Amino acid sequence: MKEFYLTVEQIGDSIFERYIDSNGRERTREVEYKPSLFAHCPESQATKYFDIYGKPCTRKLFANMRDASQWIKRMEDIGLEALGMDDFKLAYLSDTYNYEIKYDHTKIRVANFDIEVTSPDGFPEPSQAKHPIDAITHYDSIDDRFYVFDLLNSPYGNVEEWSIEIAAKLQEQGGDEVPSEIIDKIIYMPFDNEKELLMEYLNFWQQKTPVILTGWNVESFDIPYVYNRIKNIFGESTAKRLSPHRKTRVKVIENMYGSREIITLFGISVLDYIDLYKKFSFTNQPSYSLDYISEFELNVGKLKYDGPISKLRESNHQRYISYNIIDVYRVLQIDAKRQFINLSLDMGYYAKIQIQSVFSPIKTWDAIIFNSLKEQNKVIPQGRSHPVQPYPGAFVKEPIPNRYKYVMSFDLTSLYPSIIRQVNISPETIAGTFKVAPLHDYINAVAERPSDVYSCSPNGMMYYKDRDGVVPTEITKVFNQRKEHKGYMLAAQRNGEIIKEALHNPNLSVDEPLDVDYRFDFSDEIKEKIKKLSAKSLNEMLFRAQRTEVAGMTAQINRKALINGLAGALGNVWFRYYDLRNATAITTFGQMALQWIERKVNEYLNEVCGTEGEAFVLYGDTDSIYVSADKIIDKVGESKFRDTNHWVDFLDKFARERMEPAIDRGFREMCEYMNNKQHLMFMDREAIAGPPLGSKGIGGFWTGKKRYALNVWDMEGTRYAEPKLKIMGLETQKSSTPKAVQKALKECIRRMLQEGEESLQEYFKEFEKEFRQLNYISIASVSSANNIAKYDVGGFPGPKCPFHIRGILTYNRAIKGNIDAPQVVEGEKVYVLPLREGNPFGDKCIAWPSGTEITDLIKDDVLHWMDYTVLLEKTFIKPLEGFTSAAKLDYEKKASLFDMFDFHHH
Ligand SMILES: Nc1nc2c(ncn2[C@@H]2O[C@H](CO)[C@@H](O)[C@H]2O)c(=O)[nH]1
Repeated sequence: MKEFYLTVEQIGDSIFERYIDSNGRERTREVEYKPSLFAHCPESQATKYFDIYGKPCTRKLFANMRDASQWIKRMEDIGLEALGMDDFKLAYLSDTYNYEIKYDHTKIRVANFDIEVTSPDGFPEPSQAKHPIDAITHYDSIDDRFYVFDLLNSPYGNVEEWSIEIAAKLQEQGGDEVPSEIIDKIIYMPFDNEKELLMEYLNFWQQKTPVILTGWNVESFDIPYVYNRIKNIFGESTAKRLSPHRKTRVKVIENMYGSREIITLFGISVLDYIDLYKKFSFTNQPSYSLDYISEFELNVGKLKYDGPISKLRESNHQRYISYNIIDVYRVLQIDAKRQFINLSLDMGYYAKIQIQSVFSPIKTWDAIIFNSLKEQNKVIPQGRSHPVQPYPGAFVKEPIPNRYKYVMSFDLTSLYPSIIRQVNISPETIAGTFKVAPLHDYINAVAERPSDVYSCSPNGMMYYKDRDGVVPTEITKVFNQRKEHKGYMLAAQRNGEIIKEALHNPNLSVDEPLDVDYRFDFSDEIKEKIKKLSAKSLNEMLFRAQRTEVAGMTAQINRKALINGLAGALGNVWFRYYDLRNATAITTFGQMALQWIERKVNEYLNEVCGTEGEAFVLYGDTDSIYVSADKIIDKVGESKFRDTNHWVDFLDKFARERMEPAIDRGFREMCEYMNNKQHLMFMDREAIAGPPLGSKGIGGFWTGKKRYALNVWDMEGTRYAEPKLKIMGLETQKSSTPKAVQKALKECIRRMLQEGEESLQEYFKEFEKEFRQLNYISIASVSSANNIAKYDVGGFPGPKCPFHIRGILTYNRAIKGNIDAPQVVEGEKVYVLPLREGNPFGDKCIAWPSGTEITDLIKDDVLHWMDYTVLLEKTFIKPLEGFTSAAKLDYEKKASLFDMFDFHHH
């Protein structure tokens, strides 16, 4: 019992919904929905309905949605406000599910799939779909099975069936190491020709139509490709059968380069995992290849193979198919730990939106706010359009490029959401303006107090302190829910430990697992019952506690993305509640908060250390400040510390008992200055960084805004056993930096921070020596092949032609005629190497497709003519020089008067 929806669409005058009924069965209904909208109505009938400003309204109820749209359009032409939920899907969901949705995830068909398409050049265009689909793995969550569709005959090669028994063997028995926990879950179907396979897959899709559809890049490649492929071979009518409502929209997306095609399948919610990860991971990443993220998430990765992916089928079909399966599995494993599908499902059902709408803060919040106001008989405002006007962003301090021995950092809790609550910023809490001074005047508390009666932002805006506001209200709701679910997750952690206690030597009874709520700390009587409990039952309880812990995590990450979504939405001109004044209010208040507390921290540390106008805050970014503790350490005396932990202890205690109290005083004052609704500027200690005691390491350094390294010992009270390097914007991770130089540069930084100049100097000479010995692939830089056609004049480079594009040209010249070498494609990644003067390739560099060897035809000639000197200079030394000059060290020992002497020592 308790129905929930699966997907909803509007097609003309009916709502097409897929849903789970009271019985638990998946059904489909078509509803000729009758929307309601609102007009302002001079209160001649004692009305229940008011807009967010308190103006009375009247309800108009329409025969069909099409009429409703006409009306809006009519109303707007006249100049009148068309109030209410103009997205009827949302209105429908709100009416039909006018309760808190409880959903059973096991009844939701979640498909995870990937395809393979062999093409002579290896990068086949989804819009054109010239090439046969020769492998599909489709995982179904309800069946818990991997359906594998294998093409045996292609124009590009014919192959034997894949072997499940070979797939299961270890690498050294010539196997693929497809895990046992899925080996038995594979249903393998080979096909003699593509038409067979596609027809079977399409029939398969009708029987098991995905509600939620996902995978890696399914939106930009896999879905468009199968759709076009089917359309091409069978016709559009057939391809449309991929939508349960037989409706389809093809959308063309022109990015910063060419274009791309996206297919909307009506009645299906596509949540591409790559986007799901980008949104919910809250971790910046140098690459978003499934291979890299698996590696990051699961400490392993995608299957490995000899040669280009475009040659894998012909050379190793066995691996080809296993690799495809594994790819689908990797996503499942990431989801196993990250839980982004369930998060999307929570959020979707929490807001009452199409599930794919979780990608859109403005859509989600539009819905959340609509439902909230609906329970109060309040009416939402018509959305009017606004110009895209650039307004202030975050404050980033320009740092003095230098080494910084001891650094301590602090950041504000959840800054923009905190500002919204503190100032009381909402479209309807606006109370007026004040004559505004330069921002620096407020930072310095020199400008006059804006208002004695209203809550103010340094941009000139005033807000009511007494009145509520939709934005601040809705946000504080989610804030509390976050605190609440966080609490559950923690209690489920502590309870899990209690159960892990009893598991070390439990009773040999025949009993059952206790029926308890894991979201709450166990009572003493429960703790006692647990001791005298069997291993069978305790293991069931530990599983239960951890399912609850996971639920807590997910629910509170949900609230986190929700909270930050709103903050971002208010800056988005497409948001029903957007207002430039309110967006500037938020960000300008931000900048003041950061520079004000910078001033206070400088004032405090000068007083406390007895120094004149000293710069303690060396850097800040958006919500965090970076404090040089060098003077604090001197004032004590460095030699007074017993070990590294001793000074880290000291800086912690100093942060806790001295700086934070001061910071809080500082922000309380700021709050009074702006006369805000409540004090919510909470800053506390983040990191403590420095060199190990009695080393010659430099601790950290900045080279510029967003470019710095720190040797971190402690993060928010947790002490690391090994110190952790925090590196930012230093090209240690850019795909462009060659793999070996990436490791090398990080080692240079590690030694700088931890060990000092001499260590760095010894490692530099060492790496320089080992350089000419490294695999050529590990030392090539990586670029993107963009606009090759543009700079291709006959066969030679053109005007102002990029270094890497020139390389691609010389490669294609050198492999021309011969049709047996891996070709370079537009919008693909390429390795690049410099060539020495007067080489047979007639240019100073060459480039080939990444993840491939150079073809044998020319490999050794290339390698022989490589310009290591230019290579090491451009990729390694230049970057390093940037670091060393900023830190004021030398990576090569400066000449000495002693150099010429043969000593026994150092
Ligand atoms: N309270 C409220 N109801 C709305 C609004 N927009 C559309 N409606 C619809 O009008 C009806 C109110 O009883 C419901 O069917 C709602 O789905 C709105 O802005 N506020």
